[PDB]
Amino acid sequence: PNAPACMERQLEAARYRSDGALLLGASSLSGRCWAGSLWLFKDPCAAPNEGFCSAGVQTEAGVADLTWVGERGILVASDSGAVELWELDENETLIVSKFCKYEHDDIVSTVSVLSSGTQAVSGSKDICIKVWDLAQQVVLSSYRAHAAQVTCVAASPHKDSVFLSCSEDNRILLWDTRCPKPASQIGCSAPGYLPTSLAWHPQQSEVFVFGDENGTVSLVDTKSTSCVLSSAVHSQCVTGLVFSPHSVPFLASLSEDCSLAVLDSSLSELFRSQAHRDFVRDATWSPLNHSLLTTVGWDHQVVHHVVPT
Amino acid sequence: RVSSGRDLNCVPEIADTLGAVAKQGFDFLCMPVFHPRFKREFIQEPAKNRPGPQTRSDLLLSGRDWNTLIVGKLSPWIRPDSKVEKIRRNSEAAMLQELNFGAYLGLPAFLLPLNQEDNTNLARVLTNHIHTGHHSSMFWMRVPLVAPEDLRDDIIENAPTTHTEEYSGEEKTWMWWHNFRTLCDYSKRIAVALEIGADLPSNHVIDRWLGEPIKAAILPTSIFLTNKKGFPVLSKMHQRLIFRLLKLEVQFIITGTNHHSEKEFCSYLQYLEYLSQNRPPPNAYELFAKGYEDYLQSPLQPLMDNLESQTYEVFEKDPIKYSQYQQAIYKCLLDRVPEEEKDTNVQVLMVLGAGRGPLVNASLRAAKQADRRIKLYAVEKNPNAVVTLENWQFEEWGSQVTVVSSDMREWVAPEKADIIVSELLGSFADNELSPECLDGAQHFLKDDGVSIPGEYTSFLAPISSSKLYNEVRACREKDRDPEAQFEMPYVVRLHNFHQLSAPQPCFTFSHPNRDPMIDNNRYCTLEFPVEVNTVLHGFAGYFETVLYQDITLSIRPETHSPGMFSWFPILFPIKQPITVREGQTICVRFWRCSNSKKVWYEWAVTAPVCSAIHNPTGRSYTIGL
Ligand SMILES: Nc1nc2cnc(C(=O)N3CCOC[C@@H]3c3ccc(C(F)(F)F)cc3)cc2c2c1COC2
Ligand SMILES: CSC[C@H]1O[C@@H](n2cnc3c(N)ncnc32)[C@H](O)[C@@H]1O
Repeated sequence: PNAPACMERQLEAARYRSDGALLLGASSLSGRCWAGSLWLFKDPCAAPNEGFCSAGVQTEAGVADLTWVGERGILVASDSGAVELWELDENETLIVSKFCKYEHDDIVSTVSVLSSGTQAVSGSKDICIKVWDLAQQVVLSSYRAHAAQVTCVAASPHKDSVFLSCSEDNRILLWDTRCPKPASQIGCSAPGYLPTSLAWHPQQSEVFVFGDENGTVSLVDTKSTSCVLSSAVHSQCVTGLVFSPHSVPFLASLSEDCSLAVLDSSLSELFRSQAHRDFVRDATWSPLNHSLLTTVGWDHQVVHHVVPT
Repeated sequence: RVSSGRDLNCVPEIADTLGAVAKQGFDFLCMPVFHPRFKREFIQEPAKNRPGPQTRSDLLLSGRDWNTLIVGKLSPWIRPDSKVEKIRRNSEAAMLQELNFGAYLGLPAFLLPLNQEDNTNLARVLTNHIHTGHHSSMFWMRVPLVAPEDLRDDIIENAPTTHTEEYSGEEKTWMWWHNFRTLCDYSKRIAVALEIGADLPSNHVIDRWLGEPIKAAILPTSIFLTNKKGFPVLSKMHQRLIFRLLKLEVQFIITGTNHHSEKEFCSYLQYLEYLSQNRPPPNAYELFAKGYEDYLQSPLQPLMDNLESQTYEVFEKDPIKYSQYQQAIYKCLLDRVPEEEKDTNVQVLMVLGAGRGPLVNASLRAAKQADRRIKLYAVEKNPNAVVTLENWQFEEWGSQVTVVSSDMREWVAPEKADIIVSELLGSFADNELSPECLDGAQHFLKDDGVSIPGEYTSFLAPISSSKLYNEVRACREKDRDPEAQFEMPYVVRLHNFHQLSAPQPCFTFSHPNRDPMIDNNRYCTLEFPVEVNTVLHGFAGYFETVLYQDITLSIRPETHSPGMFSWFPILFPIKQPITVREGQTICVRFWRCSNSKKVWYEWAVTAPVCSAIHNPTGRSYTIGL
């Protein structure tokens, strides 16, 4: 279907958009050719199957992270030191690149589109965070606040000027481009094990969760800067954190112990899935029914878990 | 004239990326042997059995390509000094894995990051890997000039950067390197890959890396500017630093993306190579002595030994040196005999230690341009060099030059000396026993006779050179004291070193000595103010000599005779390096000792920390009488 023959083994990200079509990002982390590709499956159950795809293009380097831009655009965090925006056509059969800007000096590790949809923030192993204008294909701002490679950036919901960022310098930075000093460090993790993942709570402006490298998940009231609620969820680095699109969101964590876990508000534990044999890399809930949660892995499986609410 | 490398952290295909890197003008490529994002688990049972190849084939490159073109990079997720245990042991097993794959490929160099203070567990795994097989591959430690914490933008509201001067805190990355190598016991396979920041640090911080084994300089594309034409350029401050590196012949390596549409990485090198041409070629002395840089040698001992034919040849390849001698004699001749006594008073000149006779000929040219008459004795104890003299007396000198084959201390002279001329000085002036020689030869110098050179002075200066400290440390030999290499001096054109204080006079000798009682034993006690934090590795030695009046010869850098490459500086090492704080004083003590058979130097450090007395009783180094 105008797509490459096979895709790469290391499934690195999975995203659902509004209508229920599954986005997939894979990179060839091992082997002769280290590249990546982008895939769209309007049918979520045939996702690992290349031939049963809706669209599929193949990029130059690895896909370290991706995110949706609107409903027909993909923002790519590529190993080549570039952020890439690809956009489906009207038929949604071909995926064509909109731009490819090489502004980071190292691997672009994380990227997140802001609440306005017109801007996006990216973090990379060069310790720099850049603010991007997705219309004029330029960098709006060059922020260099950390002292170690940037692990995760998470755009705030409903605030087009706030976002999170965590680095291996043990810092979590609450960003607000409105303030003269736009970055604000969180004093909670003064000796805390390095943060690895960030997820704003959808309902609350000031609530977000981070995951450390020791497998501990904690949520913090940001405004108060009070004592967080913590819980040992995993045994390795917590790779990502996603909230369910419910009215009372469940917290789905995923880590390098190959296990997926879903949590509640008090961070208690409702469901594990051990179905993955390798690292789990991304989570995205189905917006069509809210008990399906699909997660990919480096074992090249997409697993449609039924979240027993 | 510049060797450069391309630092990438992204290869889709080696042969296609390396082919690209080659056409742009690069001599080698720094790349990750394993995918930088390929975190591997070695213990934890769900992920340990990850199927498939762990990395790309070695068959993708030829054998000589891996050996000469590729510099390995250790994956950024490897963190052996993590506070989490599971991350430590994974990083351990993976660091061994990546390193073992580099040795499997025969790579010439491997890049390792020094991005925090504690790399103790890092140094350890590395050391074990060094001590598993006996190999010669180098390990380039990335250390930036300025730490990532001290360069971050002051854009955090509640964590402002420290605006104060942390004199020792601005040198903190050097402490990362120094502590790492000291843990690794100064392995010759571990060198520095200095990363140059967008904004340079203080001058002392740059000076800190003088004398360190810097094999590479990392130049990120971000530090470059844009001239009026729109091409990458460098500031004068930055350019001076590069010029300094050019002197150490480091390899220059570009990292990061190029922001220029006019793209092409050759321009980044076009400017860099361009700089090499701009640096002046040569420095005159530098041209001739090339390849002798930091080359350890035992000081020559013309007395105890007989010099070869080709070391006399290199002696004569310096006209400047003889011109001073020629001039000193010249000036002296006029001084001793007036214009009316010109053709009646013939002067007895004696070249003690004629070698192959450059001094005897310079003494001839001096007499001609002075229009005074000279009788010349050419005295030489080396029987092999005497053959050159007698062939050259017969063919051309004639009966004006009398060749004497004997030791000047033994030789009975028929005539008394109007002037004696000597070339006996060594690198450390008197290390060749010129005092004792000229002393025993004063008896045939008349009471108003002039000796050339009249005096000579030895100078000393403390130096810092981790580079040079290994070379001595590598000088251990079998069937001898394992530390005897530290208790002996070396003649060596000092290059990658840092002088820690102004050279101070050490020993002085005046000829004729006269004196009721001649004693060449010497005690001299020196104190060197140090204005920088550093590590003491040894003491460089130079000498100044006054042939006659104003004319002089000198290798002391402040008064170095221009254009003279005849002598190299001497280096006195110490067994154990000594750390020195800013404002501390380096007090060193030197002794010239002697019995009836031999003369030697003893030395010790009594400054910040005491040091064992070196070469006691001459147990490790003698100068045979
Ligand atoms: N009585 C003496 N002793 C000496 C001891 N040492 C030296 C000395 O420095 N070197 C001689 C032995 O190799 C090291 C060094 C040297 C090597 C190469 C070059 C080159 F090729 F670059 F030019 C120059 C210097 C010189 C001495 C001289 C005299 C008399 O005048 C010269
Ligand atoms: C150009 S080096 C000085 C020369 O003086 C010679 N020399 C050193 N000591 C004596 C000595 N006691 N008598 C004669 N020649 C000497 C050395 O062998 C060398 O050829």
